[PDB]
Amino acid sequence: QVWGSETVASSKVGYTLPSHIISTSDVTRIINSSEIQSAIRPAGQATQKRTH
Amino acid sequence: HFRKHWQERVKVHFDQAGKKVSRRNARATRAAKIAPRPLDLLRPVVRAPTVKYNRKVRAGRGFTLAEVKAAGLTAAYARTIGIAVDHRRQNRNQEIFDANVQRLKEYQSKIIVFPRN
Amino acid sequence: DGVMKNEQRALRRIAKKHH
Amino acid sequence: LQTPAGGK
Amino acid sequence: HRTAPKSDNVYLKLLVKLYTFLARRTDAPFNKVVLKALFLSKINRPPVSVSRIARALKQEGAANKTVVVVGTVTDDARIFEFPKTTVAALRFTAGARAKIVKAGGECITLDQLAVRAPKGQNTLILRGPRNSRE
Amino acid sequence: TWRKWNVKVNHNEKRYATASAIAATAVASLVLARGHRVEKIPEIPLVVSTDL
Amino acid sequence: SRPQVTVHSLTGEATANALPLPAVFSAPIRPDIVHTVFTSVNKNKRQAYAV
Amino acid sequence: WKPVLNLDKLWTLIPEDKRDQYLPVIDTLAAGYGKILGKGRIPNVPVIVKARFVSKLAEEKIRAAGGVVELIA
RNA sequence: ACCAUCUAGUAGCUGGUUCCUGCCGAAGUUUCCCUAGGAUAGCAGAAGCUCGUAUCAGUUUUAU
RNA sequence: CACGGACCAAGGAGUCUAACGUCUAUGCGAGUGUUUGGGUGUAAAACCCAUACGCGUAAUGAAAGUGAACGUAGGUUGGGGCCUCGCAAGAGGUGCACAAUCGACCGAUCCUGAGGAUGGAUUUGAGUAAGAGCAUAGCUGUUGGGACCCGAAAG
Repeated sequence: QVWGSETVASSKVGYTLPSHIISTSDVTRIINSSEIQSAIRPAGQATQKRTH
Repeated sequence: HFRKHWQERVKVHFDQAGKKVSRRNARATRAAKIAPRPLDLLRPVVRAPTVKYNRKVRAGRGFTLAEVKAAGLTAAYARTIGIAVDHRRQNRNQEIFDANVQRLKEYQSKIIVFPRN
Repeated sequence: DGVMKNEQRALRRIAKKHH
Repeated sequence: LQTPAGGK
Repeated sequence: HRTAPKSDNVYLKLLVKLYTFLARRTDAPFNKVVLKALFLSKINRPPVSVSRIARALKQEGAANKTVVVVGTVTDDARIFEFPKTTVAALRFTAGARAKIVKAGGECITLDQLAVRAPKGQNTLILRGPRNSRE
Repeated sequence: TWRKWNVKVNHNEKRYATASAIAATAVASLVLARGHRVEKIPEIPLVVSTDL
Repeated sequence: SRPQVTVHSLTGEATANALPLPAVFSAPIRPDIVHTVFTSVNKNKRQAYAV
Repeated sequence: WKPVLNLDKLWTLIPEDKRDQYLPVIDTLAAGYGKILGKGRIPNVPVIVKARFVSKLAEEKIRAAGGVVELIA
């Protein structure tokens, strides 16, 4: 009641809880998603050989 | 607008909090000395002049003599019961007069008066 | 004096530039 | 008696 | 010719990181455009009206297209109806979000849109007027 | 004396800051970095009966 | 869905009754916003001084 | 003092819950609006607007939508 | 003539103006109000739309 | 050429305030600002708030006055992007913001007589053409305050 929820709006006059701009705080899981992985080209070795 | 010595008179309201506390203490003292009665007198409901604000309805100083007479009491006796009485305000709206009369009648019913002795 | 002479020289330079 | 300033 | 955004929001930084990763690992112009728009400042990121979104959806064949907004979606009382379509924005205002929900639409974040469309397929980018403000 | 001592803050911004501070308590990770010996408590957030 | 947190008794024993999360903890965490708000709020209690 | 209210903003004055049910007398004076002006066209739903001044073109849209205007006195 | 305040008076001015490193980096000039006091351009940057393309060059050559 | 420099310790010079403005950051969003005030309190702290008010949400004219959709809010040339074909070039549809041109609508405009009347020549107002604003923090420029510091013949 002091802060409200999705069932009780706010209990206050003209106030609402902040809205998330990103639905998930774990960026690693998004990159590991099957949909993204199926549309991502293979990655290099992370260390370029000291050629010449 | 700095052609004067304004720097000599720069009033800064550092006291806001202390002044509010003092006002609250004064209200508490008045309540202690005016415990049985309300801190503020019963003010009437009035309509505002200055048509820019006529749509707004706001309180007033006190009820007119005609309103007090229609309320079933007298101006002299009304003051002792805390009812604000205005001897210069003339009534010019039947709708406002009826509302004021109803408010006075309700106030008379809600009040309880202890014996004079 | 020192500072006085410097001020006089500066004033003379200003006058020469503007006159 | 009058409406107090601010919510109660 | 931009390195990193000037904002200090952690969530905005994560979104920028994700979009940069997607653009570099997919070379899709949509991801590059979204990343470039992300760096835009608040003044350079005008809000996009819900009425503008409705107008874009009413375009020929745009009903099936999904609307993507880099700015803020603001409600508009000029229209009492809104086409039922998915809407994606960085953050949704209370009025605009309520109108979209009532109209049967959806309000998903940028990360959700990227997950649904890693390559930007079926997406649509709308930006509010710039010269209008001053 | 007329230097700007107090600073005006938006009510909505203050509410957002308070909500964020309250939320940070239940993460159970920021608390350890904050310098609290919450390693031994059973769970976070800690709820105690009303008899307290 | 909201996870429920058990209520601990005064002797450290977990009670059977549990309560759902008030959803306040789901609000976004913005350290920058909190720091900026604190920097201004801390000056509210400041007292004026002058030579 | 002559604040102007756009016909598009007129519908906003009605409560949100009642607006959906309708989709009616509107006291524009209580809303702080003196004159009524038109900028588009409101949905074809009868509307009663209480105002002191109304634009001729705004009255055109009001009549096209089937609404009426009440003049105070 | 002296004592204390307005007065820490009045500037076209003499004197001075405090720790470190990296990068970029000038003009010393045109125009125009008919001027002594600058109004405007250009040299250096800052932000965005486009463009990374065939946009250009203190350079040379050919037809008229 | 000259102004200062016998030496050392301390002190000592772009600091504050009111308004306006660009940029950057946060908050809300056609709304926005709670703190002039009231409630409240662990008492100049912190947390909430009725009603009004500052700004915008629409302008125009020396003035009463008037007040922005014929169109899918307008046709074309384009235009970040999207879709179809194209295993690439490339072809087609869509067209964000945005630049150009020809248009529509609001204040006034000079006449045009259907009694202040219809349209046009067209001018013009940063006007509308689906609003883009309001609150706080920081660097920053101008103005007045002693205003980067000491110092000028004095009433």
